[PDB]
Amino acid sequence: MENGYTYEDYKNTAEWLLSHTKHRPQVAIICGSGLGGLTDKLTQAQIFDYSEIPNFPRSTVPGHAGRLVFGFLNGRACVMMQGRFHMYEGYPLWKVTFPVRVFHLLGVDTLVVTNAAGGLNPKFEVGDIMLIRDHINLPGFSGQNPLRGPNDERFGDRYPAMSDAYDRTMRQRALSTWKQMGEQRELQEGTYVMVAGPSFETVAECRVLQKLGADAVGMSTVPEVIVARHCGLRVFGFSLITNKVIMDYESLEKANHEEVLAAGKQAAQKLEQFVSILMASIPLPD
Amino acid sequence: TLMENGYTYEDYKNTAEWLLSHTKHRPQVAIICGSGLGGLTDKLTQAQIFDYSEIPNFPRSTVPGHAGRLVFGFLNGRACVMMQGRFHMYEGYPLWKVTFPVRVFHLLGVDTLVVTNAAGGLNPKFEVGDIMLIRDHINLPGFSGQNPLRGPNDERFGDRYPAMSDAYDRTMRQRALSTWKQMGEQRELQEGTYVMVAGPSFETVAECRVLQKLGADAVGMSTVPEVIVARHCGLRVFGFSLITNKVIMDYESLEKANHEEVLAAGKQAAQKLEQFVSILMASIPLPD
Amino acid sequence: LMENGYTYEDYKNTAEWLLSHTKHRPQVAIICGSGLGGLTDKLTQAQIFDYSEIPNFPRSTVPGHAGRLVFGFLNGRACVMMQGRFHMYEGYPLWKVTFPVRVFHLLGVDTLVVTNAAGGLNPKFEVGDIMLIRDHINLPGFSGQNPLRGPNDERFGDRYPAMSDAYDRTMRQRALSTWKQMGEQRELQEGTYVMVAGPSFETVAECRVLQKLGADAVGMSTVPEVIVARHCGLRVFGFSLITNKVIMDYESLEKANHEEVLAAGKQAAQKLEQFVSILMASIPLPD
Ligand SMILES: Nc1nc2c(CN3C[C@H](CO)[C@@H](O)C3)c[nH]c2c(=O)[nH]1
Ligand SMILES: Nc1nc2c(CN3C[C@H](CO)[C@@H](O)C3)c[nH]c2c(=O)[nH]1
Ligand SMILES: Nc1nc2c(CN3C[C@H](CO)[C@@H](O)C3)c[nH]c2c(=O)[nH]1
Repeated sequence: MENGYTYEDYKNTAEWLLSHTKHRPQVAIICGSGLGGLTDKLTQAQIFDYSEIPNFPRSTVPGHAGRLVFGFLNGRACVMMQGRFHMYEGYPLWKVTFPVRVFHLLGVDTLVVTNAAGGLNPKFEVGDIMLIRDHINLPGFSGQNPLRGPNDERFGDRYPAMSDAYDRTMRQRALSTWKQMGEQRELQEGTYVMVAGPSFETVAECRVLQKLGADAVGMSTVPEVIVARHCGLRVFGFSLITNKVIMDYESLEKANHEEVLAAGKQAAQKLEQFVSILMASIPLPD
Repeated sequence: TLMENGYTYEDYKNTAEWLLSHTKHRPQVAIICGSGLGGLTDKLTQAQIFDYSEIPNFPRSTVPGHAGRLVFGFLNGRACVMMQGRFHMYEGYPLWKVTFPVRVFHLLGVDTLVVTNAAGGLNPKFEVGDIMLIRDHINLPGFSGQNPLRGPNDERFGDRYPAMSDAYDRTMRQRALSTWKQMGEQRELQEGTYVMVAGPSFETVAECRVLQKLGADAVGMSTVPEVIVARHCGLRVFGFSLITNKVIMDYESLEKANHEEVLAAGKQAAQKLEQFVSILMASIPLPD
Repeated sequence: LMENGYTYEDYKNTAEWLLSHTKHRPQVAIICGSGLGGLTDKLTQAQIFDYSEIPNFPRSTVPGHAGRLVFGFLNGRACVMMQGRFHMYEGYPLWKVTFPVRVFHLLGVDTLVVTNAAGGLNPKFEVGDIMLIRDHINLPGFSGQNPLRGPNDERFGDRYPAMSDAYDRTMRQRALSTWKQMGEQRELQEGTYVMVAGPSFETVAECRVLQKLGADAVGMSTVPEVIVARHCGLRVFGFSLITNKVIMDYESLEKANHEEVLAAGKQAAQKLEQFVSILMASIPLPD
């Protein structure tokens, strides 16, 4: 049917946050599974648990803390979600994407979406960072789009375009800068496909997603990106390739959450250095 | 707990009987007008207008580019009823509301449903302003559960497991093609597969390429549910798309799909749509 | 919050009710597909429960599906058989569709055998073929329709279960090698089952999509049960009866239809019973 939040609910939450912190973020960063350590490098950090914040969705997941952290990252005013919400948990997409519109109302102009993802492109290795050039929204094709229902004109248009969702200039700048990281592995770029989960893919399903032209797969991110673009936010995205999706019947290996968290923790230092360089490539407001 | 149709058989019947007792018109053909195609009701003679708000059990709309009215009349001498303004899944309607009027038309005594829409071109040979005959569809929402027949089957309308391989009437499409060839028009009448996606946001480049790889020639957010319900209750079905824009299929382009361009393409093709709908009426069999 | 309406206690109450109303203690659960209800005929010492008798069990009406649970022995192996499954197209949410699978787990079943009728997408399949399910494509699952959606119950399984090993490798190898004993002209087929919601049959363009995706057979069931089975640690074996060849060209005047599907089931019933008999012998014992 429809979004349960009114415009006033988003506004009340934003105003509450603005009156309880001196921080005025330009960039919002959503931290994915095992990527919560990205909040460690924030200076002058102020923490809000989701339970404190009016209208915020309330449950957990292990690997995802449940807190909003305001601070400076490489001198840039940021707000960071440590713990995102997923459709597989039972949330409708208008709950999943609620914070994105809150960030818009806080005065954020840029959303950085991060996630763990399974590698579908065979040239990707575990520990690679893949810039999200584009996505395939499989749930969206069937009806599961966060904009379903009446459009709120105060956020955006009825029929927003998504062909330019992942900012071209930021990706070019992130690629050219990656020279400064001094890494053996080059920065990957490709298409993220969203599937609902929560179960991992079969071999046949992996091959479907490969045939469709997806380079990495996950269960998040796309709804947030749609809502961000709907309200005019610049969007940058990247995936940590935490595992190679099983694509043959001979293998005895199986995708599993423990391996996903481990890959996150092993890459944590490299992710923090990359997000630092990323802040320098973000245009200022106005 | 059980996901089912909220309308009873009696609700459809009450709406049909209400319409039949408030107009002298007895339509054979129902025509659903797509986005920017509402001007197709202008050529109706002896027109009688009902706003959807007047009609019992009818859904109440909310889209700009879609008026919200049922128009009875004669189109090229043929008794028609026309929907100016359809309902979409992206608006929040369940598919049993979206397709409600199709069963009403069946109960009015309509034997043919003409479905029209605006669509994005996926086939690179299509140009803006082309008319594509719908030979077939790909029902992506249907694969996942979003089918208008979900829930208990009403035997009074049709079977539990209706076939869709013959949904778009073969004879009407052949007649439309042969009649077009006789006109000696330079630009050909196109024919292809329509893929339904829910929307309401437009496709990414990667998504466009998915739909191309799947063998779709045009994409939109409607039509397929109506066609399924029509075929379920035995209606003959004819479909066509106005190609209102070419879907963005590369990352170099600065162009973006947008509603304003879609409406504009509709208005620009008005003359060509009227000539096409004229030939179309001639290709529809009379009742027994 | 979109969640399972059953608590752990509901599953447990249903299992305990069944355990206290039959002396049978099944090791293997078998779900009978459309026109495959005759698989319950070879059960010895049979005890029948109608679904209406059983607490918390879903209730309602499809033709070709009886609506009963049958406990008994099949080739000397303790079985429980569903004659009549539930489908998403009927209006049931997937947590109702898959409810019996968790009940079987709590009865002490360690193996689920899933059977179905399916449309042939692979052109080498003929009507009457048995296709071993090596793998599946869960199209509804991609979009959100997964029976595990909502809070995970740790007492059944993990939050993020793997499905790449869903169809037991050893049982498929044993079923293939044994099929020699059946003495059939047609070899045992093996392939990928794609689930679509239905209830309407595929268009030609849709058939070609499913072929391009690498599916060998198509149906409207089975996959949700398999996911819930694997979530709670059950060994899973699956097969499809190819009841019709899906229409893949516009020249054909033939149309898929339920009557032809039921007829194909009844014609293959004897062969299915002999195959399920050999299948029970290839299932490992408990502990
Ligand atoms: N679908 C999918 N998602 C993921 C993810 C991303 N998320 C990580 C977490 C499971 O560990 C879920 O929220 C999905 C990592 N690897 C994979 C994979 O192989 N497949
Ligand atoms: N999905 C999709 N639909 C359309 C349509 C059809 N409708 C037109 C209207 C948005 O302008 C929606 O109801 C969809 C035209 N062009 C396109 C396109 O490029 N994509
Ligand atoms: N989708 C699909 N399903 C089936 C089935 C399996 N079920 C059989 C029954 C309709 O006859 C539905 O429950 C689906 C047999 N043939 C086909 C087919 O061609 N297509």
